[PDB]
Amino acid sequence: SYGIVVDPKEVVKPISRHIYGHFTEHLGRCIYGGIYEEGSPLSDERGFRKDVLEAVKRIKVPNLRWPGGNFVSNYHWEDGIGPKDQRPVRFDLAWQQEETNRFGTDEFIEYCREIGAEPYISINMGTGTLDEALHWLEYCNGKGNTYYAQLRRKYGHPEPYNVKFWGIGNEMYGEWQVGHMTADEYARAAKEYTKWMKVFDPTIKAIAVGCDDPIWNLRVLQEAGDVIDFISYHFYTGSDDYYETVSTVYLLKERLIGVKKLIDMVDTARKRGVKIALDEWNVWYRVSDNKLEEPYDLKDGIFACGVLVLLQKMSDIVPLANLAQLVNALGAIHTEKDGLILTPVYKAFELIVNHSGEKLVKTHVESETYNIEGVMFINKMPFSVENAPFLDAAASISEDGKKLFIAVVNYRKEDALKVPIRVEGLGQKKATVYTLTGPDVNARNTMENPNVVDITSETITVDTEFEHTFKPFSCSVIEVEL
Amino acid sequence: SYGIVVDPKEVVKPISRHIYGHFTEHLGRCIYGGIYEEGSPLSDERGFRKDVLEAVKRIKVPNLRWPGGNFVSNYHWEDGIGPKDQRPVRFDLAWQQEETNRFGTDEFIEYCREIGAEPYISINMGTGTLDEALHWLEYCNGKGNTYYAQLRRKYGHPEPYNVKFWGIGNEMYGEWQVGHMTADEYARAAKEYTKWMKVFDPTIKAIAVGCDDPIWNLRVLQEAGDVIDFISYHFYTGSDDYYETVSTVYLLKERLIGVKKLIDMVDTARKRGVKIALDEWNVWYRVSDNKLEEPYDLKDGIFACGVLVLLQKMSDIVPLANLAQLVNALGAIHTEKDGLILTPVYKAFELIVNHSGEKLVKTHVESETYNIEGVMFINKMPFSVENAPFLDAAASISEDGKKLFIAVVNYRKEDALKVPIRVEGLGQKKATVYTLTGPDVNARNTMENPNVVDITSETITVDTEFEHTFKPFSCSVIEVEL
Ligand SMILES: OC[C@@H]1O[C@@H](O)[C@H](O)[C@H]1O
Ligand SMILES: OC[C@@H]1O[C@@H](O)[C@H](O)[C@H]1O
Ligand SMILES: OC[C@@H]1O[C@@H](O)[C@H](O)[C@H]1O
Ligand SMILES: OC[C@@H]1O[C@@H](O)[C@H](O)[C@H]1O
Ligand SMILES: OC[C@@H]1O[C@@H](O)[C@H](O)[C@H]1O
Ligand SMILES: OC[C@@H]1O[C@@H](O)[C@H](O)[C@H]1O
Ligand SMILES: OC[C@@H]1O[C@@H](O)[C@H](O)[C@H]1O
Ligand SMILES: OC[C@@H]1O[C@@H](O)[C@H](O)[C@H]1O
Repeated sequence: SYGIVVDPKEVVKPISRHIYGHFTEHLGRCIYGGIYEEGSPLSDERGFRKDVLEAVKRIKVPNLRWPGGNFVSNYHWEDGIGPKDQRPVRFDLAWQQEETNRFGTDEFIEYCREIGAEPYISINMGTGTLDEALHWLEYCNGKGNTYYAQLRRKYGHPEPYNVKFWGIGNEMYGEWQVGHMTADEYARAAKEYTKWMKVFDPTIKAIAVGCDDPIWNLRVLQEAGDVIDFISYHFYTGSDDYYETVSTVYLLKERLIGVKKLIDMVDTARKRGVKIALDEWNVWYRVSDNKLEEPYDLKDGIFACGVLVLLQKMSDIVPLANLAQLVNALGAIHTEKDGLILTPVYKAFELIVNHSGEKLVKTHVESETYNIEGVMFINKMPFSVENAPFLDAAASISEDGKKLFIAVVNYRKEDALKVPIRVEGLGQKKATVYTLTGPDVNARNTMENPNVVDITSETITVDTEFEHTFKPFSCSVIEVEL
Repeated sequence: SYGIVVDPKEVVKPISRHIYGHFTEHLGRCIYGGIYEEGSPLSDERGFRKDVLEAVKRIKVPNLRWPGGNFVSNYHWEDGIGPKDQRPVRFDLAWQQEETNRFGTDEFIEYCREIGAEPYISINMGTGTLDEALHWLEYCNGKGNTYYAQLRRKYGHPEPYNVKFWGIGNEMYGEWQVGHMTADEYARAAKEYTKWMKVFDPTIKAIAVGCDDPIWNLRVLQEAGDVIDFISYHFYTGSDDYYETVSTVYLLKERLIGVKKLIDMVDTARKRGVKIALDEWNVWYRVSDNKLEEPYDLKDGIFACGVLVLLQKMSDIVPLANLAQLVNALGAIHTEKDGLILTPVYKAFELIVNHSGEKLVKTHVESETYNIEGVMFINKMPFSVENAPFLDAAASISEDGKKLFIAVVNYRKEDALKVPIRVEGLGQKKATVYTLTGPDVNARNTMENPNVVDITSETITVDTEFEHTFKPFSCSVIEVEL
């Protein structure tokens, strides 16, 4: 009644490297006090916090979304370029604070370069215009002698940045968004901004705004499905109950199959192969203020593992995802003036990113399942999930075919699972199992005790057939040389 | 690379008996000269063709849809009740025929009772009204002293008919439909007809019109998803190419999944468990006139077995389906004045209906798959399907646990397939394998040659593990005791 069968020789499909994306918004101390802190003993001469920088390089960020989020829908990018001392101080409506703009476009790109991530910039469709968006694209990507390409060179960067991912607005349906639009307004505006941006630079990928309103998604696909590359989806979840939290991996799964089906229902979008960008996701239910310093625990980390395993299996449909967010705001990493904490949600990434392959292989899982009705999110909205598994898994192999990674999540709250595993054509080998867990479902790391929740390993012997015992509330990756 | 693993002890879910339903429209010779022929040497005293009756009873019709189809949208049911000699001749706009109304509601119910089928009545939303629908329902189902209940008694039937299935309109989106409606009009009207019909009889099930326009489906679900029980889907397919035909089983599958996901995205409909009625489906690509006498061949037969196997596996989502149509019009059975022909589409049902269980058991199938771009239907619309299997199967057990049915489709056009089969805990035993196929993919039955395409049987030996070889373009059921 539990079991895993893997066939390393049967490659199902690629795993998009961009499922492991991240997001830094100008929110609270995400930027200021987070990744960037001018004159800290802990910061380099660009103002980047070095301890943060090290934590971020460790999770090999493939792409990084900035600057929003609600923030961007009242952000004028030209306020954040040029000599820092000449940049205007603005009041940010999203999160109600003074924004000095000392972190702007050039610093963001320098940050992305430093960490090896592709920049992914959202534009302002709230108080912003088409002209303003085209100017940002011109500044970032122009090769010629246009005013904004020259301005990039003038401020110190002759080579174009070549930003590939552009978000065509953020959450434009929500009445919390500055300049929020009806479905018909937004669908027409997404087509409009995307087509002219692609006229200036045909190489960009355009992510249009999606949500849970199927009519909204359909208007966007209908109107703009001939020019956009992704429709986005945001997913925030969680409650105090362990199972209500982790079970929502499978709520998310059904949501995404839904949006994939709407894409199939619009001919031009289906034929062009428009995909989904899960460009914000996380647990978020405890804290509701202007800083969002959600104290993630292990339960939340298991949720994050479950999603990464899901995305490995579904990346042909959802090739781009972004955890919200990297530092402090809904933060994977939490900083103080004199240190940082790695939350269990960061650990989910540290585990999967470092112990996963580039191709998904055939993985058949047998599992007991459970039904649940709970609440999620800061408003405690009822949901329900049917036949959520207690055990999930994804087997992948490295590009060179030399390594197999069997990622396994045991969602059971109280019982360890003894799981029979078959791997086709595998000899007897020593292998290492890397496990994320901790003493209880509510364990957290603190400055006090930075390592209560961490990745530990043990060596085991594997064969064509073997059993392993997976701890309750844990994610493990079995790593095997082929 | 091909294989079937069955566990008879793991019941996955019920198989709704209503997936084997049928449909007789007042179109061409489906009624007059089809199921019904007054004064024929081949007819009983009710005017029912006795040779047709025998063939229909052989396929154990669980429900029968009537009178349309396009016909019902200009049909006034009161024209079809009372002494036949006084019923008015009407011009049917849908098929351009004089309709004598000599076959009407009372004859239909009597036909249903003869064959043992639940009546499924579609109402007229084209030229009809709410009152007129309510009067039909009251005539059929009233057990009190209302005028129309008394009227049914007056015409000879004191007991109510208890019609359980009501179709709220037919294809009301189509410009071909008399009185066709926009999505908003139909959505509101479906809610209105359904709610008041259910005030008079709350035990009926109501099927609302769906189609391939996702905005249409969603307006119906949003407006009426609190009262309806199914949204209907119609699927017609085929071309002269063998694989282009049979592969559309998996195009159907994806269509159905998409409609299922629309349901999931409408809170009231999802919570209430609204399902799908596939209330018209068949091959239909060669004939385009007002008689629709489509010459089905074996290829179309294998398509139909293929849909039946799919429906056994998805009947919790699609509990009701009706092949269009039973006799002559797109007909499973073809009649002439002096006899009939059982087409291979009829043989599909003769096989599955007689060799299937009421419960679906754990069935895992391994199979090579293919991709195809083809054309379908009378307009030769292009379609594409990804990873269709060459082999598929479903295993079911009888209600009393005594029998196991393994239905297997081999879609391979050219090669037999020796296939390993595992049945958990199965003794070594004798089984009978019933198989449907014929000389070639374009084989048909005729009056001359009525058994070119027929079901054969041979005894075989089965065990916990055995192999069986399946003919190309064939469907078989392995019927095992215990
Ligand atoms: O990530 C926090 C907020 O969540 C979403 O509502 C917004 O896009 C973002 O600003
Ligand atoms: O801010 C998170 C929000 O909760 C949901 O209603 C919004 O659509 C989603 O973006
Ligand atoms: O209450 C709405 C919650 O915010 C969103 O992220 C969740 O998906 C949505 O259901
Ligand atoms: O079955 C023939 C026709 O096909 C569908 O378009 C109509 O509902 C039916 O009258
Ligand atoms: O008449 C069969 C039809 O082909 C499709 O366009 C219609 O919607 C379907 O009912
Ligand atoms: O081209 C219209 C065809 O008629 C319908 O039955 C098929 O689904 C549709 O694609
Ligand atoms: O498999 C054939 C069917 O089983 C029998 O009961 C039916 O009469 C026969 O036609
Ligand atoms: O002829 C096929 C019939 O179907 C089976 O149920 C009957 O026993 C067999 O006679």
